[PDB]
Amino acid sequence: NYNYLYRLFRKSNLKPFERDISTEIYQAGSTPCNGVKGFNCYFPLQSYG
Amino acid sequence: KCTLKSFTVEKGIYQTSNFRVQPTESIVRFPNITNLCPFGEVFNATRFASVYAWNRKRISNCVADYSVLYNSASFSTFKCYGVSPTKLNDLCFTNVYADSFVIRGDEVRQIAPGQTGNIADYNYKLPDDFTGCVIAWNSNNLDSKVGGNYNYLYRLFRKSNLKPFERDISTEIYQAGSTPCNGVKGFNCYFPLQSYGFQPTYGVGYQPYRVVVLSFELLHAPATVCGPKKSTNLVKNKCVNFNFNGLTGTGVLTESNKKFLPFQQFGRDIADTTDAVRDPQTLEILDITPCSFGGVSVITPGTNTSNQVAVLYQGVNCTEVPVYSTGSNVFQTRAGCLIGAEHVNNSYECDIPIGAGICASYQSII
Amino acid sequence: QCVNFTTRTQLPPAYTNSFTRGVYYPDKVFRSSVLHSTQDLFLPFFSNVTWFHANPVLPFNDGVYFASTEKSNIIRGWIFGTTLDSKTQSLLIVNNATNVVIKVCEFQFCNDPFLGVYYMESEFRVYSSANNCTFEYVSKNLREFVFKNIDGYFKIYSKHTPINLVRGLPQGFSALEPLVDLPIGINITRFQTLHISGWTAGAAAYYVGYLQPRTFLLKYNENGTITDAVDCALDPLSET
Ligand SMILES: *[C@@H]1O[C@H](CO)[C@@H](O[C@@H]2O[C@H](CO)[C@@H](O)[C@H](O)[C@H]2NC(C)=O)[C@H](O)[C@H]1NC(C)=O
Ligand SMILES: *[C@@H]1O[C@H](CO)[C@@H](O[C@@H]2O[C@H](CO)[C@@H](O)[C@H](O)[C@H]2NC(C)=O)[C@H](O)[C@H]1NC(C)=O
Ligand SMILES: *[C@@H]1O[C@H](CO)[C@@H](O[C@@H]2O[C@H](CO)[C@@H](O)[C@H](O)[C@H]2NC(C)=O)[C@H](O)[C@H]1NC(C)=O
Ligand SMILES: *[C@@H]1O[C@H](CO)[C@@H](O[C@@H]2O[C@H](CO)[C@@H](O)[C@H](O)[C@H]2NC(C)=O)[C@H](O)[C@H]1NC(C)=O
Ligand SMILES: *[C@@H]1O[C@H](CO)[C@@H](O)[C@H](O)[C@H]1NC(C)=O
Ligand SMILES: *[C@@H]1O[C@H](CO)[C@@H](O)[C@H](O)[C@H]1NC(C)=O
Ligand SMILES: *[C@@H]1O[C@H](CO)[C@@H](O)[C@H](O)[C@H]1NC(C)=O
Ligand SMILES: *[C@@H]1O[C@H](CO)[C@@H](O)[C@H](O)[C@H]1NC(C)=O
Ligand SMILES: *[C@@H]1O[C@H](CO)[C@@H](O)[C@H](O)[C@H]1NC(C)=O
Repeated sequence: NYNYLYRLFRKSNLKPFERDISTEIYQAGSTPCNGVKGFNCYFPLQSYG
Repeated sequence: KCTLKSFTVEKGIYQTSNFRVQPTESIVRFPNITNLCPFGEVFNATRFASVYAWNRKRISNCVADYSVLYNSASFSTFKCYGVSPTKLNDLCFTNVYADSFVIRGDEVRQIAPGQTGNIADYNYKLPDDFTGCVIAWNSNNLDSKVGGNYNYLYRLFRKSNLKPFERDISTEIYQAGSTPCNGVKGFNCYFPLQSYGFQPTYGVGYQPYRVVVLSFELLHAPATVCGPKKSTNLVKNKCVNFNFNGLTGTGVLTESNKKFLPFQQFGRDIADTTDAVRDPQTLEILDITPCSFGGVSVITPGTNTSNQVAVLYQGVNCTEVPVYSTGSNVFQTRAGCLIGAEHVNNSYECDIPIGAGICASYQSII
Repeated sequence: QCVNFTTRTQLPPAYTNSFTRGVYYPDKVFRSSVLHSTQDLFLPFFSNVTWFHANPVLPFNDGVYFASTEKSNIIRGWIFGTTLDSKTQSLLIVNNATNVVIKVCEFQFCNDPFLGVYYMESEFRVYSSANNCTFEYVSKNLREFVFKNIDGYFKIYSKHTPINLVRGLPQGFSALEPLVDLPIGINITRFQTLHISGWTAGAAAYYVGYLQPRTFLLKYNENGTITDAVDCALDPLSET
């Protein structure tokens, strides 16, 4: 099933007792994503096998 | 009123709080930094050795900036497992080992922990707990030749697999069958090594691909090789926080005439309080004095009579006052800096003792 | 490239009064006109120093103080290690016109390791085999050297002083400025002094002493140089 998704990547840590649901691409390198993965960009949210 | 916890205050002087001149900015000064690790001859050599004879290089006692290496866009595959690349310049181990070879395009993924394959089991084995990075970039324009590059060979046949960080150079004829061979091929004897057939006409995944694997080892010897540590400029006559070559402290820096012997780095006076520091870059002896701090006090003639007060800053020069930045005429005395009371020429009895032989009283406040 | 030898230049060791030598700068922090008490490994005052006129194998222990009254830089080399073979790491130190020349690895030393001089000099035969290593470092008179190995750091302090007296150690005081630090740790237990050049050298005298942990009181003048040192665990007067 793929109903459970979790985040791998974020700019920083998370404060206690709060939630973030920002479904946005992540800049994994110096190359800006500009809304496109391309290279050095991956989606933080992914499912579980 | 807050400090006294009352709604009325009688005549006198009280102490409310303290102040200190806050630092302005941050300055760090570090050695000139040299001895870059020789990765140019590793990642930009004339040629690389075969996969079953992977070239091994030792990196120790130098500085290696991985930021520029990561920023290179010529790498098709850049896989780091032990640590994230952005933290390469932060943490480091005692030495680095580089394993360089050339493999086919589809075999790039085979160089990974817990992976099986011809290269992964007969040419080079990676431990499941491997830490470091793997970099694979195309070398079709360099290694591959139109006539067929047979200079690169790979092992294909062996009874047992390879141990992690193990290299095999044996040319013994593999004996799949039970019939021994006296170093000649036959019914069940074949050469374990096969030559690569890299050609420019070959498609994507068949071109030669140079792979360099960096593994960081942390034996108990002190660490020597990792990313550079940034250095900044210098200011004077403005107390800040400074990080001179790992020595962190806050104060104002001035020119000093004291003499260091050519082997000291930073002096002190007594009670282990730093008093003079020599900069790592220009090698000049300075002097350190923290900016003044003092307890403020309120002189008031009593809530009942009036409601205007005077402020005393204890033991500070009347040069750095900062809402009472201006107020009234400012008086500078031996005890401190007085604001809100005017200075007169007469001399009366003492009412609210201030110090250094002077005191104030209510007429305004004099 | 070395052979055996027949003339066993084995001589009994003499004994000399140590006096007040063997003081180095403990910390690299400048001070002015102060009296600072510090504890460390030192050469105890008014001890006895072993005098040597082939060259035997001597223990290293905590630390070593090596002194030589020489003319025109006689003593050159130093061998450090535990087994002095290819089984355990060994250290080779050579003194030249430069500061020091250091090799850190396993070599093979024979009974008579010496550099050899050709009379323009080109000769090296102290060892025979070189398996592997990484650490190489290059940078009338009395020379004093303190060799220490503390928590993975090898420290060599050196000092030179013009002297005219022949036999005894000078009745003078001079601190030992630090010279070389190596951030490498070895468990050395023995050391040997290299021979010079059949070899012809009989007047090769040196003083050897050992260091122990104890406390000293040091006086820093206004210019940051040590002028007086007072031992603690020596006399009822010194403890006061
Ligand atoms: C770091 O490098 C700079 C750049 O050369 C050195 O600054 C030079 O210092 C010398 C002697 O102090 C001067 O004669 C030059 O004019 C300086 N150059 C510049 C551009 O200012 C600096 O000394 C080096 N720091 C070290 C070696 O610790
Ligand atoms: C408060 O600071 C001012 C600014 O430095 C001092 O004025 C100078 O002080 C120096 C000594 O620190 C003298 O050599 C100069 O002649 C002074 N110049 C002027 C224009 O005043 C002032 O002395 C400081 N206040 C006190 C009480 O020392
Ligand atoms: C080079 O010589 C050194 C010294 O004998 C060898 O280094 C040892 O390697 C083992 C294997 O991991 C370690 O357990 C020891 O701690 C190492 N000791 C020292 C002093 O380095 C090394 O194996 C030799 N070969 C290479 C290629 O370095
Ligand atoms: C401490 O340092 C001071 C400053 O250099 C020395 O005073 C100078 O000493 C030299 C050497 O004899 C003289 O040529 C200068 O004329 C001296 N300057 C002054 C202003 O007197 C002082 O001699 C040093 N003292 C010690 C014990 O090292
Ligand atoms: C070395 O090679 C890499 C990739 O092959 C490239 O990005 C880099 O610019 C090269 N460096 C030099 C100095 O040629
Ligand atoms: C203030 O002073 C006046 C005049 O002396 C007096 O009548 C009054 O009681 C005083 N009040 C207080 C709170 O001190
Ligand atoms: C007296 O007052 C004048 C201004 O009226 C002032 O300049 C002077 O410094 C004063 N002298 C004393 C001793 O207070
Ligand atoms: C060492 O030197 C002292 C004084 O020079 C002397 O009394 C002593 O006999 C010597 N030998 C030993 C073993 O202490
Ligand atoms: C020396 O021997 C000790 C024995 O405990 C060992 O811990 C240390 O690593 C050894 N030093 C070297 C350089 O091998």
